[PDB]
Amino acid sequence: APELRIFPKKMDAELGQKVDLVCEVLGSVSQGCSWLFQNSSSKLPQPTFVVYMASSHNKITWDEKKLFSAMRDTNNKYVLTLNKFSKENEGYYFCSVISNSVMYFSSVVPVLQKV
Amino acid sequence: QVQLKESGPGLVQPSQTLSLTCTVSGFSLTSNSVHWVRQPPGKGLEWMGGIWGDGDTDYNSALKSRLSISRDTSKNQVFLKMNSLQTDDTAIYFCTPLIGSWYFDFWGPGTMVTASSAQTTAPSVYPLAPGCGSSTVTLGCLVKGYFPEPVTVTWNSGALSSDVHTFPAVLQSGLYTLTSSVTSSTWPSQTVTCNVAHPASSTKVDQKIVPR
Amino acid sequence: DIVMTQSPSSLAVSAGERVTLNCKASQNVRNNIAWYQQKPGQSPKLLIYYASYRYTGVPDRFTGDGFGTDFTLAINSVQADDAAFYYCQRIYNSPYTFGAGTKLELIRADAAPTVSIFPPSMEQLTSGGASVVCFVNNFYPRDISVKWKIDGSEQRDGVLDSVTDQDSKDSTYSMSSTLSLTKVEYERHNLYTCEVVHKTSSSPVVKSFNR
Repeated sequence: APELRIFPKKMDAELGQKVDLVCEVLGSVSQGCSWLFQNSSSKLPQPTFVVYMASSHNKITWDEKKLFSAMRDTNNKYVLTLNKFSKENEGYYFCSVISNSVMYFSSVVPVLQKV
Repeated sequence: QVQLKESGPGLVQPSQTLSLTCTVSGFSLTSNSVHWVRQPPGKGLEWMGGIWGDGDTDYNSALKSRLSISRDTSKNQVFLKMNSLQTDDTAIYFCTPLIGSWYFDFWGPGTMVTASSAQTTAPSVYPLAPGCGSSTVTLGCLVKGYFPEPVTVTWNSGALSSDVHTFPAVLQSGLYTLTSSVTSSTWPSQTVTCNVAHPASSTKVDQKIVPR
Repeated sequence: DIVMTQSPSSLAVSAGERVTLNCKASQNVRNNIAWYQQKPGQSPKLLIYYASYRYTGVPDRFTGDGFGTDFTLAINSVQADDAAFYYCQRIYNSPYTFGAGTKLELIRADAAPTVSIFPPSMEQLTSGGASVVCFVNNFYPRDISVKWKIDGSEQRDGVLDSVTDQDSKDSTYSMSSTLSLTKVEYERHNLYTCEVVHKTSSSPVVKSFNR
């Protein structure tokens, strides 16, 4: 049974800062990894999709809807980076994976402005 | 690519504050964390604290009150300040990061920090050759009268690493003595030289061992 | 708290045996554990992460088991290079506490020591110092006595012993022993002996020089 580890646990982000979020996919089960986001703009927990990286070759898929960038660091480590932090990408992130048609989720990472 | 190097004065007078720097390469401080682990001689490892991507600091209760970790992100540097040092603080200090993961897979090599009132003393380095001397001969270096630890010793600038035994230093009246041995078939005719460094005193010296 | 308890304190084992090190956390922490290997004078090296995953580069024989509170590092056919210390760490939440480590010592066949004796260097003698050194190299077991004789009589004052960690290839031990004197004192006696006693020979090994 696969478990995903997001890093870090939280991010209190400065305006304009670049944030890498990384998610290690353990076990050894599935294809790529899907990155998901919950805009702080929504009062009701509405997950929006962000990107999917294939496990096999470097081959991402971004939904149509500058800000993000993603790569597969060596092995099992899927990086999602927000290029410039702002109110737009301010919210909660997590990766997801699909083995034997079962969805798995990492913890959620609150990336929220400065304090 | 990923690398850390710990630096700082290797001798601290008691009650003073220890200051170490860790310069980093191969990752950003902005998204990862850097932690200090220390290890007293003969004793186990000890997590001390760390600093996170966003600047949050995290210490261990034992040392909360007298520990201070910061960083200069513009120079890839993380610092460690510790207050009122004592004997029980003499240790090797490692910085070691968490990059994308929650385990410590990369480590700096470590720096020794002695807490003692004694002054630095450079070593005297002496060749050890058979005293009126078998195909294979044991040769050696005597490194005598230094403070504080460590002292490095290589043979033929690392090329002799083969049969080397370099022995734990022993303390005596606030001064250290160390020895190192190597073996050789090709001796006299092929030179053997011990190279010793003692950075505490900025000593670098090569000594050839030749007959008698 | 979360106290980290490692047992046993130390092990003696043989090239090729399975070994098991235990790790107990006072609290449940699922699989939030790390194992490291450390040779003295070196940085720790991560072997195993999240209880059961082997880090890239780590050899086959290192394996990790456990979830909740009891955890196990195992080595399937140990090798001489594995003589080291092994530490477990709690991993995900602060503090990331270390176990006090387990020491892994090796068993090999008896080895007789190579013993070499050295008079003070000409260099040292000009500065009025004298140090007589005696190397006792590559022996097993650890248990050994080395002793100094000035002119056939035992000398205890001013001697200092030091013994290496177990060797990574041949699993032997080695020691140096220095007899430190003043040049005046040195030149007041002729025969200098170090006498070595070890399992490997009923009669002690004697090496000496005559000033």
